[PDB]
Amino acid sequence: VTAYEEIVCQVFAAVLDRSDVTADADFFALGGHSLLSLRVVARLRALLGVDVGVRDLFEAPTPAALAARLTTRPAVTRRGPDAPPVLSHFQRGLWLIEQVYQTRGAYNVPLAVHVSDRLDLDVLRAAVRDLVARHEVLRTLVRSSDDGPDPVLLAPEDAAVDVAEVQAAGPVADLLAELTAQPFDLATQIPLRVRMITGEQVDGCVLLLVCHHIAADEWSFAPLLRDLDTAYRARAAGRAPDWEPLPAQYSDYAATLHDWLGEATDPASPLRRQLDYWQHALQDLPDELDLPTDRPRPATASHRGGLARAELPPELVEAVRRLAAQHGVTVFMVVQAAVAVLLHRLGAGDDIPLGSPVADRADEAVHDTVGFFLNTLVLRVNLSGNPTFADLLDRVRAVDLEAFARADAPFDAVVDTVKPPRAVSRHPLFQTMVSYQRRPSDVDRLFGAATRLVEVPLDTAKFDLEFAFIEDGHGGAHIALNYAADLFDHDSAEQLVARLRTVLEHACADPCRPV
Ligand SMILES: *P(=O)(O)OCC(C)(C)[C@@H](O)C(=O)NCCC(=O)NCCS
Repeated sequence: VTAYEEIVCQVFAAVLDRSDVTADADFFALGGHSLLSLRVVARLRALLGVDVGVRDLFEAPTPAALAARLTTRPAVTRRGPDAPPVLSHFQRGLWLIEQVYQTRGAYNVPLAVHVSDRLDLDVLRAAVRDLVARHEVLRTLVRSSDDGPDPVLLAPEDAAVDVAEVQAAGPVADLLAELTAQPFDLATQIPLRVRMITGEQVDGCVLLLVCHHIAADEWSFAPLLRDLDTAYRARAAGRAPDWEPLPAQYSDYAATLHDWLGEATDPASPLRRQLDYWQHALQDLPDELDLPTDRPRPATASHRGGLARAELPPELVEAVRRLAAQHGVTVFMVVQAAVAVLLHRLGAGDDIPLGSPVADRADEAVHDTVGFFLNTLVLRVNLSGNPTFADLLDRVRAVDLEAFARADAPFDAVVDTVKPPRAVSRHPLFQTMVSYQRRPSDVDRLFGAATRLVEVPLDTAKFDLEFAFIEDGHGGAHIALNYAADLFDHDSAEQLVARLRTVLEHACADPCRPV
């Protein structure tokens, strides 16, 4: 759970009166001392509701280390040569949504970088090979058996990488979306595909990485670009990249997680314990919410979608951060509360279940590596009683901290335990997702050129609605709404995401007004 790390950063920043607090900055090196350590502990106890002590801060003086400590489950260890691949339960759920609900390429994740230079295709191909050699998860196939899916780790010399140039014919943003949507056959193809887009209207090139989600979450963007940059620069100079072996492969992480999780039939295992919480917490859940769609739910889901964006003025982004600090919540919690208000005002009622991904990256061996570490949680917020926005923030905090203490039970096991009525055109337990994302910083000079990330207007959709508050890595932010085209017209989606901005604006202006 990254939320613990954000709060520790937030408390460090307020106590130290510093705005340059990063997850690996040492409290005392930043100007902390015993007197201020009392304030850090008191604030953390007040915001997290757990027993925090000076001993924790002394022994774990960085936000990443302290967040891992307050949570902690065994550390991830390398299993060594010829340890067999292990498919994680999170990977299992992704393979399974796609097999069962036939999501086409909706779970492909794009990473697009405009480059001022056209890159060398043969050098790029060599660098992708190095990248795949480094990260086993990028060359692990998934094959169907009659027990479930089996991983198949390809040796680096047997991994056939797919790197190609594509001439742009029309608007590049549409082409990026179409390339992103092409489905993978994970039984025969590695889950990474690379395209360099060139054309008359393109100055330089657009480098597009398409991963299947089974191999990467959005926190993988930073190591992916970092390692690809290193391999490209080395191969352009005629040599193999000079890197240090990974502290762990994804299979090392998966093996540790599964051994800690235990079995569902063991009443003392963390899995059964967290499953029992979720069975209680999701009792009498709505099958779906009463959303203002342009069309009723079809019998068959097409997974077509669009993407509507709402730009946020810098002033509003700071007001949202200020509101979060002032009420002792994360930016995600504010956005979550705002989405709940929006849906509530549109007639969805007082019981609002919102899905949200949660990253399992606290362990230092995987904190900054490539892979899919997201579990999905149902955050059930209640809006009965005419609460103010400040009231709702307290409610959302409590709901989220309870859920975060129980974030290892795989979502597919939660759905199985809760046993909702199933329908191929409705995602179970929730149909609106909310997340916070933050794009990599210092990715403006990759490959020896001038570079910048470009967002991709997805042609697909996973749910009815997916809201994302996305920070761009250099101060800016926008809200992205990935909506199901079966339910919403694009102009309705533009209105919805503008309304979410209005809720946020009203909330910062006066949090004491009633929802
Ligand atoms: P933190 O580790 O920054 O704490 C500093 C301290 C309070 C431990 C230290 O500055 C301090 O005052 N230690 C006590 C010194 C002492 O007991 N001498 C008194 C002679 S009776």
